[PDB]
Amino acid sequence: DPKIVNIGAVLSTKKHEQIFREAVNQANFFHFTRKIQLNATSVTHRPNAIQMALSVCEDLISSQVYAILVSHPPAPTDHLTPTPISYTAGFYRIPVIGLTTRMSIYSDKSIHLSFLRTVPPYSHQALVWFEMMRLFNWNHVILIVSDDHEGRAAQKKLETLLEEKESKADKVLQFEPGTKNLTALLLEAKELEARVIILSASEDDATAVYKSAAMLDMTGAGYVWLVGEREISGSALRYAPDGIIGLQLINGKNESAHISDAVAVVAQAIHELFEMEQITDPPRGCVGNTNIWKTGPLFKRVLMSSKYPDGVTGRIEFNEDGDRKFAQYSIMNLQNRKLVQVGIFDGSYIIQNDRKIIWPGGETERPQGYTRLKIVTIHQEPFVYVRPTTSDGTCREEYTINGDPIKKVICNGPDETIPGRPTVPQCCYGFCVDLLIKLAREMDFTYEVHLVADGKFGTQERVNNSNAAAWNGMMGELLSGQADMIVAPLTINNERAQYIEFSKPFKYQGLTILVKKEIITGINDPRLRNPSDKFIYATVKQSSVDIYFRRQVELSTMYRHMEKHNYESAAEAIQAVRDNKLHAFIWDSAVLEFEASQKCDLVTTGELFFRSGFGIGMRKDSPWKQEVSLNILKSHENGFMEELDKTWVRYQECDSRS
Amino acid sequence: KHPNMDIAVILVGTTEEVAIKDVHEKDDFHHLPVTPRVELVTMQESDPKSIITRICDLMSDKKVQGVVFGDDTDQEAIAQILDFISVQTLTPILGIHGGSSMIMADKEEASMFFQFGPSIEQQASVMLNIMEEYDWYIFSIVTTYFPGYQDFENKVRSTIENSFVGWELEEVIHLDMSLDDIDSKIQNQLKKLQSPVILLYCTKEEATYIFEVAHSVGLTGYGFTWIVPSLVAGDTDTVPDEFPTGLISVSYDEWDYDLPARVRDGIAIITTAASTMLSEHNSIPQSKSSCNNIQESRVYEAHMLKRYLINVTFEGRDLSFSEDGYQMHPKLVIILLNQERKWERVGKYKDRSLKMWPVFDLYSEEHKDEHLSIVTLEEAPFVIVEDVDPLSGTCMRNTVPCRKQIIKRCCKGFCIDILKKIAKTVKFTYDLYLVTNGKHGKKINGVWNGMIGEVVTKRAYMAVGSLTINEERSEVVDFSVPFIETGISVMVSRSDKKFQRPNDFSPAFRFGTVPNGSTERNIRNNYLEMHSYMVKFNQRSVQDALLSLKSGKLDAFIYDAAVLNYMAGRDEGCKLVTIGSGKVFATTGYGIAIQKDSGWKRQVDLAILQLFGDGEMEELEALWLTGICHNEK
Repeated sequence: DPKIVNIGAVLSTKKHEQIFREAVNQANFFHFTRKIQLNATSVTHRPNAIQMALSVCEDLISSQVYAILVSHPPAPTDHLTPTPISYTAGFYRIPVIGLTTRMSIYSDKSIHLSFLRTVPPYSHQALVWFEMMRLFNWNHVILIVSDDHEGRAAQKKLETLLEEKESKADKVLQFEPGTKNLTALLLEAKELEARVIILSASEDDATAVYKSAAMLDMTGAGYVWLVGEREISGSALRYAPDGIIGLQLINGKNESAHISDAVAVVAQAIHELFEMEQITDPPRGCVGNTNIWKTGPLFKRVLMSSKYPDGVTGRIEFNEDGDRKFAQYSIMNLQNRKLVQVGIFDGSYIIQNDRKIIWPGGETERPQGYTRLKIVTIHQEPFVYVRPTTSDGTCREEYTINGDPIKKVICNGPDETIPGRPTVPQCCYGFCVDLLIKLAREMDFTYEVHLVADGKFGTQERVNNSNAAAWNGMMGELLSGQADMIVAPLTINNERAQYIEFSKPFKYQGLTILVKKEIITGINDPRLRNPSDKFIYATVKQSSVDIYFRRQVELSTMYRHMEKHNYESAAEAIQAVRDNKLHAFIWDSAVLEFEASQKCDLVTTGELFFRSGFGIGMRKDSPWKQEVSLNILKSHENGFMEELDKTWVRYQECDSRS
Repeated sequence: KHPNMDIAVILVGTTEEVAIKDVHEKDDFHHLPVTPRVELVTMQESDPKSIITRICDLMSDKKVQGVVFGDDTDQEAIAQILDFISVQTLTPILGIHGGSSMIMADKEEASMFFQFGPSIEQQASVMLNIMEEYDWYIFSIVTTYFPGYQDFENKVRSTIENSFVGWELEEVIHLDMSLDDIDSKIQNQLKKLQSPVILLYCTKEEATYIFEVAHSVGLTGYGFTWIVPSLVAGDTDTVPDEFPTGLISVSYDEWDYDLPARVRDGIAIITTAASTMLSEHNSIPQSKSSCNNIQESRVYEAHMLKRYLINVTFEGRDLSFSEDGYQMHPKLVIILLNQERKWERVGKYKDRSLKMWPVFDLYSEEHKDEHLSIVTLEEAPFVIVEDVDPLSGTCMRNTVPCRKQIIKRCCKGFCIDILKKIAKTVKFTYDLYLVTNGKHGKKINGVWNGMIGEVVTKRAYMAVGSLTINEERSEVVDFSVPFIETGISVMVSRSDKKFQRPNDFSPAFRFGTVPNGSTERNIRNNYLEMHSYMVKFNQRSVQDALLSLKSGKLDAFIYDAAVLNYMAGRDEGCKLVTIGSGKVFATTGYGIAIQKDSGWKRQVDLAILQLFGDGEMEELEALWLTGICHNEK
């Protein structure tokens, strides 16, 4: 006996309905009609969502459809006008197949779990860009996205493509839709070194994008533009820049080819389906059924795996999201302010059409693509000095003890001089500065330095939530990117080390104690071991020494005695011993010994313990550090450091007192 | 002048045809500037077509400005449907029970929809409070592709990162119910997870399948426990027993307030929002309700209403919403599946804080298992073996029995007391015996000896004594934190390289130590000449080594610092003293053996510093360690 298995659809016009029924009949004729038969039902798009949903529940589902096809209406209303059906069929898990919805928001299985399509979304276009990026060897690009599920999805897809490679977020730029002026954001974009750009937006937004971009002359040569199908089309085409690279999906406009093919796939899927047993017909009519249709997910599973590579539209296979795979796009160029096919993209590999490549501005062939270091420091007396620039005038001609003029640079940092704390323009000169400029002559880089707002270098703290705080201080600026590189006297330790890359040590020093000479056995001093309220031993809370005390279990008892009567900064800590407020002071030698020379009223004692080194901080991801260490070593071998310590460590007046 | 609003409410289910009609809407709080006009309708079973048609049908010309939905149903989907209508109408809708109250995908911002179910984030928080209360630290999450995933995963991530405790997230699993499985792919994954406490998230229907599969996998049994959000429990009226017993989940209580009271809350919210919006703009909220045509003009203006409606208060009760449209903090109840089909309440939770009833062992020692035999050795100063009174036949007072294979010997002393306090605190029982081969561990060629051997052979779990610490033994076995300051030291009557060579000094000098010691091994490792020279000066025992020092024929003696200090304090005459301040190189302390990374471990360590934490060690030092000498101080 025959069994009539209904199918349903919503299409633009009655002619296309006839096309649908014709394709269905082709499916019936060419597959066993004795065992099973396919029947076609369809309806034109309705003015609102509601008439249509009602149409699905009444006009379609009453016919017991095993699946539904949907197409974009003649006049698009808002976007994703085939939103309701995916929900409506979805309740019963009836599979839905869109012909014309390239919209990305349907890719998430969570919200639309019945949704499949014969076209890839706009997000999947990134597959091309990565391949495009792959050929031309530009690893550095910029991404401009509108803020919505569409743009963010595109970003996720491209970044996911990049994730296989070392993750590349050269830069990413988010703007929100409907915003006529975007100028500031592009002003931010120019600063980024990478000269290639890719963008996704709506036509109206794209007009504003190109309009704003042309003002800053980013449409010029040395810059490249990669874009979505929507961007080249419409009013956006009118305001579009020359030499742009663009994409168009094949048969995107045609519902009918996709109709014949989709129905062909549906037929193959069904005929493959009825090979299985324990099947159930879909619910008859919307009315009276609160329950899903157990077969529907299975129908989806076979249908996603349904092969039939030969089709009017091209190869057919479905990704996990139900989105189509191996679709073909035609690359487009703007030559002479008109659209031309420079090449065509099919499968995983691009194909180059005979037409000459165009780049923006004049190029016969020009594949061209791809500085400033923000440096941060802290106020530490031996390796850094702070004086304000006199009025507008910059820096003093003051001279080192060996006759040389002292070098100096401008640094923006915290000022306690004003009652409120402004980030204040200042002049800073140092050992680390001379080192930095030494590198700057050696290295291609240019430098701008501002001191960190917090007097502390850094320490882990606070709580946690969406906007994690992170260790307070210049280090925190490094992860945050406020400064890309850290030049200061920073001890190098594992707790920090996992988070960031560390330059080879310029200096080697260890902790020690300062006590006045004028009348501490070891790092382990019985006198420390025999603490006294009467005999103070002082340190800075949040100083790395404190991290040594907290992290280390073995001395963990000894930490607390030190914790009492802590000082905020280095100057105050030296002063207490000088003022004789505190009998002893504990800090790493490199900062301390220079002071030991500076006064000689005070002395350093014992053996450097917690032996360590000072190095320049960088993110593990940044390769410049590879050169830095390479440079640091080169600076060590020649004795450059030895002479710099010789300059900045005076050694003039002091001796072993006893 | 007279501002009478237009409102509609619907009840589905209620287990009655002739469901209780218009029970409420009776004038309460009439003072509110707008008076409500209500039309009530009921429909028996839910459908997308029935609901859409009816709600639009009530819209008609009627022009209702608000809707409240309520259901007897367990269905997840319903909320979204009504929400969709809201998106279309811009007419506010909320729901007080069941599915509408059940969570839904993130609401479109333009759209207006509200639920009296708790926030997903809030629920996750409550699940965490529950686990913390029973101190179940280690857990995994099984989830499905249903909406709210990764709002849930993120919420758990945020809630978890902040806390101090060392909780473990073991696995997170995402499985699509769509592409339904022949593979039992869910069985194949679920089988993997070893974690005791599982959070599950899915649709009411999905939980059944996941649970049948878990029943096949063996995940529902014996020590593993499952914790669930609102959705799975739903109404709680109907419970397939496919769900395992002991299943723990949160839900809103029917008992506290009945459904009509809740509906009263909804009406109150709508009319309060109307009153506040009135107070602000003196403007009627009333709008044309008909869906079929374009949305009425100035309805676009309605956005501010949502802005007003988010937090609303009446009857001393806060209805305040969250951006998603869930109420910020509705009262919530911790519920469990009592044996058989019962859903019986366990906890109450409100606002910031949670309260739960059962004390312990909710739903052969439960806290811990097995037994530990211990080996020791007798120290000439520490660990003291004594011969028990034969007449008594068994040990007396502080003395604890220890056996030596060759006879019962009675051990008492520092190790015995420290061990005794530790046993009292961690509450376990133990067997103590004496070592035979090699005392403290000794290496000849390839193989270890001593108590360490019995620790390696698993003939001993933990080894206790005057045993010193070193890198090798720390490598092979985990050690307890040092209780006492000790190390290598010198004892003589009264780095210079005088030790390095005797031959530099024309008269022969003399110093020696006990062989097979950590001291001798350390010496051989760092300083060879000293070892090779001192082998001649090695002595049988500490009493005999003392004989070499005391009677003459030896100048200096070298040994453990604690023993040398106690011996400094205790001598028949004050003829013996320490070196310098007795400040010792190789600064170390007495540790305690354990097997490897698997052991009671940290629990021991805590116990130890609690001992000093109460100051007992100072007393024990004065009693056992303190010597009379060093009297002139």
